[PDB]
Amino acid sequence: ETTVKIASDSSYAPFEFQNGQKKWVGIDVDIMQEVAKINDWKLEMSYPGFDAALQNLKAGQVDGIIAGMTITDERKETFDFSNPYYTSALTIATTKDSKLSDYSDLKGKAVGAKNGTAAQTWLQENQKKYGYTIKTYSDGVHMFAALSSGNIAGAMDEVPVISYAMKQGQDLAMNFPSISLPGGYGFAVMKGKNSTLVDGFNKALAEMKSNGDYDKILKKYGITA
Amino acid sequence: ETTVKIASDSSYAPFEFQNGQKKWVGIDVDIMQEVAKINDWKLEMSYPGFDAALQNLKAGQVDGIIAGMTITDERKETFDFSNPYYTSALTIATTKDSKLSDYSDLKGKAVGAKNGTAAQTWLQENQKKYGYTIKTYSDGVHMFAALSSGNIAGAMDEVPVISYAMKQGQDLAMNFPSISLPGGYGFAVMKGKNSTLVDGFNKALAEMKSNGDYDKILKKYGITA
Ligand SMILES: NC(=[NH2+])NCCC[C@H](N)C(=O)O
Ligand SMILES: NC(=[NH2+])NCCC[C@H](N)C(=O)O
Ligand code: NA
Repeated sequence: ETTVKIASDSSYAPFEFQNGQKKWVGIDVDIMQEVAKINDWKLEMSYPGFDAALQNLKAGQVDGIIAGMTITDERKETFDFSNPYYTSALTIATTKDSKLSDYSDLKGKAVGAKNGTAAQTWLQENQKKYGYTIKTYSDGVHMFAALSSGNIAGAMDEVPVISYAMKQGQDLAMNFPSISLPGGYGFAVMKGKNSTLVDGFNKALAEMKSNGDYDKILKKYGITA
Repeated sequence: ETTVKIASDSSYAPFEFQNGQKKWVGIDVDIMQEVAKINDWKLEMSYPGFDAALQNLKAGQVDGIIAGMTITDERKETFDFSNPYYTSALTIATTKDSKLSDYSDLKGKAVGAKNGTAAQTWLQENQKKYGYTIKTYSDGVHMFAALSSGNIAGAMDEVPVISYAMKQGQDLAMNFPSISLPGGYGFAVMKGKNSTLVDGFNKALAEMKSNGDYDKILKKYGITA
C-alpha cells in the first residue's frame, strides 16, 4: 500500500550481506522486511553502500536508511532516528584459547582495528596508558586473519561483527569488556521528514520484541552480547 | 570445592529481587550462579542490602559483592573489580500512549525520579536546560503509579529497570534517548585480595558471552544486551 524505498550498505555482516545464493540477508534486512509487513508497506531495498545511501537519502531518492548506523548527537542534526534496534558496543576480540582479559594484559602486544573507526580512536586514545602497539586494517577479513595467525593479540571491532564471526566458526572469544556507545543502531530519515515511517518502525520493533520475532532475528545471526 | 560467600542488595530488580514464590532471582543472581558452576565454586549468596554488603565485604564476612555496582575511580581506591558485565544507562519512561519523544518535550511538565539515584542527579543537573519540574519518590512502585495516573509526564530511571517493568506488563514505553552511566557494573572484592575470584569472574563471563548463556539470562528479564 505505501511504497517505501530504503537504502543500505553493500556488505556489512551481520547487518546486511549477500549469502551464497546472493540473497540479501542480515539483522537490518530481516528487521526492515518485518517492519514493512507489519505496517503494510511495499518495501524497495537498495544496497549501494553506506556513503551512497546517505547521499541518496539527502537527495530524496530514498526515504530512509538502515545500515548498521550508530545514532549520535551530531547525526541527529541532519537525520531523525528511530528508537535504537540494537545496542552499539565495541570490544577487543582474542583467539578462542587466549587468557588475555584486562587492558593491562596488552602491554607489549599488537592490537588491531579497522582504519577510520571508533575502535581505531579508542585504541589511539588508550595506547600510552596500556603499552600496546596498534595495527590498522582495511577490512575485517584482513584484521581477523592477523588475529588468528597470532600477529596481533587482539582486534577491536563492533560487538555484533565479532559475535557473527564467532557464530560462523571463526577462532574467536570475547574476553574483554564491552564499551558502550549510548545511541544504539537506528533507522534514519531526513530531519523533520517522514515521521510516520519512524513511528511505524518504532511500533513494529516494540511488537517484535514482545512477540519474540526480534530475539529470533538476533539469534539467526549469532548476536549474543 | 571451596565455599564462596557473595553479598548483594535486597531489592534491585532486575539485578536481584524476590519473585512471587519468594525465590531470589535476577541477572546478578543468575550470572553469579553460572560463574560459580563454571569455576567449581560452592556459592553462598546473601542479600543484606548494598550498604550492608559493603560493610560485610570490608570486614571479611563475605568474599565479594554483585549488586549492580558501578565501577568508579573512588570505589577503585577500596575495591578491585571484574570487567564490567553490564553497562546501564538512564532514560525517561512514559506511558505507552504518550507522544513525548525527547527531553525538550518535558518543558512545563513534572518528571519523577527515585531519591538518592543517578537519575535524580541527572534530572537536577538538566532542569534548567529543559524546563520541567521534578517530583521525588521513595521507590519504583510509587514513581510508576504516579506516571500511570498522569501526575507525572515521565519517570527517569535505568534502562534495565524500565525494560523489566515493561516485561512485567507495566504501561510503559522507552521513546527517549539514553544517557550512558560511565563505568559499567562489576563484581567487587577488597583491593589487593581475592584475585582468584575476579579472574574466575572475568573468564566465566567471557565463556558465557561467547556461548550464548549471558544473552539468555538478560532476555529472561526483557533486556537486550
Ligand atoms: N554499513 C556500514 N558500514 N555502516 C556504518 C558502520 C560504522 C558505524 N556503526 C557508523 O555508524 O558509522
Ligand atoms: N535498589 C537499587 N536501585 N540499588 C542501586 C544501588 C547501586 C547503584 N547502581 C550504584 O552503583 O551505586
Ligand atoms: Na553502568
